[PDB]
Amino acid sequence: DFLTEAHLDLPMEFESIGKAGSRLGTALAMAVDHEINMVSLVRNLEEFFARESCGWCTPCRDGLPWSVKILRALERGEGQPGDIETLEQLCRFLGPGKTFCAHAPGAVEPLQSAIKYFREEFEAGIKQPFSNTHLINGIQPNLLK
Amino acid sequence: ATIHVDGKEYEVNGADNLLEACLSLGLDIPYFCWHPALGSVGACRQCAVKQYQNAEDTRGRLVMSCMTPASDGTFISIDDEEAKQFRESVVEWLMTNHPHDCPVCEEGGNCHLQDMTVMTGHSFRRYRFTKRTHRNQDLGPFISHEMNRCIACYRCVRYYKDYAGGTDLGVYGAHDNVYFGRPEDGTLESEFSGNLVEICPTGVFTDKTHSERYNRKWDMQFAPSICQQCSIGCNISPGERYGELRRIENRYNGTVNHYFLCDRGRFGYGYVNLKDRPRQPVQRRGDDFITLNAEQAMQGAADILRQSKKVIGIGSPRASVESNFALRELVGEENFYTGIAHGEQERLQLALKVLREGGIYTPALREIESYDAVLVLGEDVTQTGARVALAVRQAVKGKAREMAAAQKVADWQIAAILNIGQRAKHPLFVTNVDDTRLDDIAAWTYRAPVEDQARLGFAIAHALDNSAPAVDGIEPELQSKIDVIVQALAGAKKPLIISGTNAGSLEVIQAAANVAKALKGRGADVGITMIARSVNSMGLGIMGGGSLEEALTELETGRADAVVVLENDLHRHASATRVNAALAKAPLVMVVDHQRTAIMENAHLVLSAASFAESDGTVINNEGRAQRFFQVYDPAYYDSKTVMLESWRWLHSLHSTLLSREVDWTQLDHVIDAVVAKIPELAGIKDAAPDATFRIRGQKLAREPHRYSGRTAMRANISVHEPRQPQDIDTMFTFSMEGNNQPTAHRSQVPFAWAPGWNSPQAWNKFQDEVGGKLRFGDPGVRLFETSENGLDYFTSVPARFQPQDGKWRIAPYYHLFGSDELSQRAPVFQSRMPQPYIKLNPADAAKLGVNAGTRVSFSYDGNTVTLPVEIAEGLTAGQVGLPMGMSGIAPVLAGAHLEDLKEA
Amino acid sequence: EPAWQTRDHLDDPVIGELRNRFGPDAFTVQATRTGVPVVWIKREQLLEVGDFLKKLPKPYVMLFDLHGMDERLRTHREGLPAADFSVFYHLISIDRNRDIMLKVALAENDLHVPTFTKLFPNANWYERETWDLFGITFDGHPNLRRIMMPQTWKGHPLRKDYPARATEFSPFELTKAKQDLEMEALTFKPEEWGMKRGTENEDFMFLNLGPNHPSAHGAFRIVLQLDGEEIVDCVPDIGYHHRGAEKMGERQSWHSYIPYTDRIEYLGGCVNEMPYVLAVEKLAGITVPDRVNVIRVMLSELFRINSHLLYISTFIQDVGAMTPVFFAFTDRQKIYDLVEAITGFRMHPAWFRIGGVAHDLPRGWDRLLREFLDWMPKRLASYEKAALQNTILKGRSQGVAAYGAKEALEWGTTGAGLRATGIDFDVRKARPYSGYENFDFEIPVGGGVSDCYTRVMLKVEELRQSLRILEQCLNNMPEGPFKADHPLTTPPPKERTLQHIETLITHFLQVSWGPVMPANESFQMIEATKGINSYYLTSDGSTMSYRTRIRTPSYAHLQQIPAAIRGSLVSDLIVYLGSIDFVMSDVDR
Ligand SMILES: CCCCCCCCCCCCCCCCCC(=O)OC[C@H](COP(=O)(O)OCCN)OC(=O)CCCCCCCCCCCCCCCCC
Ligand SMILES: CCCCCCCCCCC1=C(C)C(=O)C(OC)=C(OC)C1=O
Ligand code: SF4
Ligand code: SF4
Ligand code: SF4
Ligand code: SF4
Ligand code: FES
Ligand SMILES: [Ca+2]
Repeated sequence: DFLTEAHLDLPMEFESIGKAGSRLGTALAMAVDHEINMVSLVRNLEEFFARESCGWCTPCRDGLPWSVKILRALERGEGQPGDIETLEQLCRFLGPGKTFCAHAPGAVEPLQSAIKYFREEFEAGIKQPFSNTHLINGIQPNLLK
Repeated sequence: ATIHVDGKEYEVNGADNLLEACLSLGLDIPYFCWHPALGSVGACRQCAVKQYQNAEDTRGRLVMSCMTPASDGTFISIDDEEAKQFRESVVEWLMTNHPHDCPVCEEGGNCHLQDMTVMTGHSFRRYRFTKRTHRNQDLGPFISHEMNRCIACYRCVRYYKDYAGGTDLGVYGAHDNVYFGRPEDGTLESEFSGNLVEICPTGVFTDKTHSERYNRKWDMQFAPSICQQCSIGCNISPGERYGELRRIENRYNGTVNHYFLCDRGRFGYGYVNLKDRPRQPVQRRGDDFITLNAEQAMQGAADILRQSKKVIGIGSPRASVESNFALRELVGEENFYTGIAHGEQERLQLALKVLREGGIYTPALREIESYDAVLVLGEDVTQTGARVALAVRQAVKGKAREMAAAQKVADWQIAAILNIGQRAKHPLFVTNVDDTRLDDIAAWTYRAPVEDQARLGFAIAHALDNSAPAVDGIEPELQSKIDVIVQALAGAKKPLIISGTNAGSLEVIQAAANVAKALKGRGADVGITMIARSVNSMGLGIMGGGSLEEALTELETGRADAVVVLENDLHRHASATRVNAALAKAPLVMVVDHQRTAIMENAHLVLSAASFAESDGTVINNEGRAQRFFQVYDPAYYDSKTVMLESWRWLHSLHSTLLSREVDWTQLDHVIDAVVAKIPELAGIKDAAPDATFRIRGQKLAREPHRYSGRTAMRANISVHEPRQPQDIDTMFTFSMEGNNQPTAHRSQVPFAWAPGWNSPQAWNKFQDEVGGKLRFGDPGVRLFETSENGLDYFTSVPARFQPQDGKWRIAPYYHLFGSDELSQRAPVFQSRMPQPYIKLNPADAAKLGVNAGTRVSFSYDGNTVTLPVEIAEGLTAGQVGLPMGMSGIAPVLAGAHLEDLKEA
Repeated sequence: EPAWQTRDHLDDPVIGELRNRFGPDAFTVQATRTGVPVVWIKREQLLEVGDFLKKLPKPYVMLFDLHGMDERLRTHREGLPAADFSVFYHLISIDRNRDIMLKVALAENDLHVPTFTKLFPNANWYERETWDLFGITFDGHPNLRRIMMPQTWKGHPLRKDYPARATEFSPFELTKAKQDLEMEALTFKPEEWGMKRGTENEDFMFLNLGPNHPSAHGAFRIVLQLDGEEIVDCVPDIGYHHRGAEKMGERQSWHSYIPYTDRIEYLGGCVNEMPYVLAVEKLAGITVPDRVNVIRVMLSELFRINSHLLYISTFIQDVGAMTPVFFAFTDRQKIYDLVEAITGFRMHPAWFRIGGVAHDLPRGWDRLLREFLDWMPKRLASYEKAALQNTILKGRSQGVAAYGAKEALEWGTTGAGLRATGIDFDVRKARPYSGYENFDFEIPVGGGVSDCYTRVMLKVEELRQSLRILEQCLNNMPEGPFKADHPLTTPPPKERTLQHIETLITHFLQVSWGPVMPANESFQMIEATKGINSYYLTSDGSTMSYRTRIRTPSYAHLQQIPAAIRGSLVSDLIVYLGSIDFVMSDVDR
């Protein structure tokens, strides 16, 4: 999980970083500057995490590319209403115990951290309204409210 | 163990996982990757339930019900909001890349993925991006391949590799680009590839033979029946539409053929839908060919039968018990002849004597999978009795199962089972004239003539118990191999000995019986298994009669001026020239059959009988289990001109018209009672299935589903007036949906599996007391005989060593799964699958003859100089010629015979 | 908390009084989605429970329904007493605005129940129908004979083992012997009803009015005894219009049964559709949106105007004026143009669905509705001033076949007659279904007697109220979905079916095998065009209805007929037949 400047004065132990909503891991930290857009950065992380999946079990294999495509739409500004909620439910349903191994919880930790801390960057990628169906000539569509 | 689902207390089996623990009680959990026979791998992540360890627990944990053991004191919730939302999300993730292919899909209305999409209540699609696609491979004449519909549930690779033992289907690809198939295009060469059309939850692997003439599942008219293509007698569900047999589906029998058929029995049904088949009785005056209906044909046949001094009857091991008994009572006890030859009948009588007199318990097909050490003597199981070979593979993997269970690993953790047992497996020793399809797992394979295989069996029997007759003249290397087999069989706990009448020798069966007796004498739970040739070989041997040679010599000597041939081609058990001479000599031949046999030119009368899809009857499989097969459809519903009746009905009406000059179409129950009255040893066939008066709360059993369509229009081309639906007076079923097909009905004969919300072949889970175990309210079919109190003695007549005589060539039988059955080779779909007829030769003998592979060698057997191209068999022993049995012009009676004049031409 | 939830109903005061009277171990309470307290009561205490409910301080003075049920094949009978067959009695207390369903369990061999005819006189035809269709014998019943099937009929049709389809049985061959036997079986035999043919002085003469009479509105036959002109007694013979629609409910799926529910009353249409689809939505757990409720209310009121127009025209013609029926059918043609525009069919629309309607409203229906709402009131005033204020029609109608509130309650009379007797029990107000609380409309209540004229002008006022409801719906119409978003909505929306795969799967499995409603029990009672129509649906968890019971008001009116026309003239009987608003498809189902 990503951490902020306020978490910089935190000891580099397993339990201390694990208390503040992250992990110690390999303790080889990566610094992200203000010039780097977080949506594209998480997009690259998800491309790596979805193209390097082993392909055994359903949620990682068939939900990480969905997050990749959603972040592709957000990077180009073609986001549609309901994508951030989809990403949040995707993070919720790809936690520990849902998948066969621990590749997918580690995949969705940076996504949920970037949703939590940098939600205004993710909301800036939605410009077009939601349109999944197209108008079939001769059939009146159903309009849920 | 005791579990709690939503506050309800359930008593479960603690050695089981939670998924089928809940599925046994009738609790619906969506699942894809788990199968009752394969095991659990935890792949599809669809079976999530929320587990609590205390009775007062709020959070819980989403655990896999197929991967969590059902111990005592687990509080799981299925209909919780979190678990339901996660299962809906998994269904949605599987639905992201699924094609818009349901109308043009062969499993529409038979799809597991459809049932689990509607079960989780997912109907709204918010995925808006592109869908991945895949190319398709040509998997052969049987399996149509459509990889776009896959969900990567890994059932195909698991079954085909870890269960079927096949090597050509595998998993390739990447993260999301997972592919399931062959490294190239070509035919799936496994003999159990047909079960992929029901193992696969989606429409990837589909029945191409059904896809040719395709109808939906609710359009099918089903029936419970027994597969006729060999002696194992796997229970099937034939389903027809528009008057032709459409698709053979698997039928659950918890004791015989639980979840898997073989390809010969699944795709070999094409002979029923042939237009060359006789559908009306046809009478000849010289060259003039006329058509009669039933009454005038019966009266004329009775007149000609009365105008003869002795009427003889030639039965068949292909026909049912009732039809053969009807022929026997029509022609008399002493004038009834079995259609098999003398050697085949001798081997069949010996096999029956060992079964019902040898004192050794012959196991059923489900019970084979638990035996420890397997010795196959002579019988090529994989090409004759293939399901026994699959059960042999299961019994071989039982050792790795045992080491896994010793390490406190539950039985459903199949991945751990193959993890612990890397390559260690139970001993399997197969003997044949060449290499078998069981050589990948066999502890040893003995390639030798039948005399040497019999001598090997006698050596094993002598080296177990010294009272057995010894054979002298064994090489020390073969003696060491004998000692290895002896140490493997004597140290086991449940040894199994598998032989049969397909080896072509009697001493092989004698040696197998002696090995079983020697194993029994040492205090072991030993089982034996004889594989017969045809479906009702065992019943014909139990009833008995003369051989085909005696019938032919009665016809040739002139003492039989009238012969009734029941469902026999007569060229499969005797030479064509002698049969043609004995039939042209006889002044009346009456062939009662459902197939255009070659002897119908000599037939003075042809009676259109009914096949298994159009006739009711009883067949006795290779383990003495009587099984009733029912009628699927009335042939006269669509084609009203069709006079096509049951063979026992034909023969009983002919007997009644011969006696009292009246035509009396009987009922199946009357013939069954006649069999169990006149023949004490066939008395168990009354208990095979209940009579036509059996009702489930007053109503009959439905042959077609409740949503059968087009009742008022499927016959509107002929006449707009829909007639009365046919009435089944013989059995308890009806040709309509006004019947009972609930999963909780007190019956054993199930025509098809359907439950509300369960349309797939996985709907069989509701029809069982526990999922994967026996069928609820017992499995159909009863054993005819029990194990005897005392057994046979030691068979002393050992054979001599095979010395190749010059000039004469001993014929080694090479049985094929596609082509050695009489009726399956008539199917047009098997002609693109069966191999070309090759005569198989040793490299040394081929070099002596100077022939290379590809060239034609002509061989003469009874004035038939027939040419065959040559294949080289290294494993064949010198002095023999390898011939495929059941092919065109090569009968299975050729096994063990000599072959002079084998020259290159 | 939704209204379709399984409510066990221990909060009803009647359960408390029954516990305090018969003890805590005399009956069982069933939790169902019917909205009704279901009480399983032992057979010996059935008459005691009936008398106790009859003698409550605010008693159950109504026997709404009485019918049997075959429970031999019901697999999910958890929480239920052991039974091969059952008999349910649905009773209504109007002053309490409450209702109860008492079920008695019977074995397959001991199929006899104490009769319910003495407590409620309208139980006679229901017990005859239960004996005819289920084989259940009622001890103490006066004349236990078949009422749906002819007397030369073997077997009981509503049993589970009896086949449903005519193609299963032998085809209909009409030979001379069978024609003679069935014509002798249909012959009225006056000694079997104790008719006392003739008198010591002069003979009575028997007349078969139906079937095929210009005054008989359908397949109805009444056998009437005359001394001169006066009627001595009447034997109304029904069963000449039996279609076996309940057995069809056990034969068709949930979605495919909608045209069969639509043809139950062929002047009702969508009004017949509404209780069935509402009961199915109760079974599934579907709450329909506001636009669906408004659309179904609008179509129900349109078909109510059509039915009331036909009823008024037939009453005027039966009195003798043959002119206004043509203009009334012209207004029916206007309604038919509107219904053709919306549903695509004239008279049997088959348009309502599970969780919504079939299509959306086409572009321009408001213009046709405006044209009809302009066309109607002037025509109605013309019909009133031409025939309904005529003194000859008043003489033929006022005071003819009049009955009080006790006759309208003990005989199950509902609709116009019950409101004309002063009993203001309307389903659209007392138990409002399908969002009827959002529409303002008055209820016509008569002065205390049910004349033919009183019923006719109450139906005229009901037509005016339906016009008011249509005006309110037209002026204020929502803009939302025409189908619910529930996954069990059948069929799914069409465009999502055509370009989504989950919706395609749902539609594929819902039209092929049928939607899989869970194993539960539901009930929906509505106010039909001719009275009160109710659907009672038991689901065995399958894709079909395990039991479909349709209660219709014309059955109770036809059973009431001998008690309100005895001693009158044949002309009074003709006017009474014209002023009941019955159709024989409603009577026989
Ligand atoms: C070439 C020759 C023909 C020329 C064509 C033009 C003339 C046509 C004449 C048609 C005559 C029709 C007469 C119909 C008489 C019906 C009488 C009748 O039955 O009245 C009974 C009815 C109810 O009586 P009530 O007292 O309620 O019942 C007692 C039961 N306790 O009583 C009531 O409802 C009360 C009112 C009775 C009205 C009786 C008829 C009045 C006169 C006839 C109608 C008007 C005809 C046109 C007149 C000229 C118009 C310009
Ligand atoms: C006089 C020519 C026809 C005028 C328009 C129809 C008049 C009303 C017909 C009513 C009616 C209906 C509905 C009806 O169903 C019926 O039973 C078959 C009748 O008896 C013959 C009727 O009279
Ligand atoms: S979560 Fe792990 S086991 Fe599952 S597909 Fe992804 S990498 Fe494979
Ligand atoms: S496999 Fe099932 S879900 Fe896929 S297209 Fe075929 S019927 Fe539809
Ligand atoms: S091809 Fe079929 S059996 Fe194989 S993984 Fe895909 S869905 Fe499963
Ligand atoms: S093993 Fe024999 S009986 Fe079984 S399916 Fe194959 S051919 Fe039929
Ligand atoms: S059934 Fe358990 S994960 Fe597939
Ligand atoms: Ca039959």
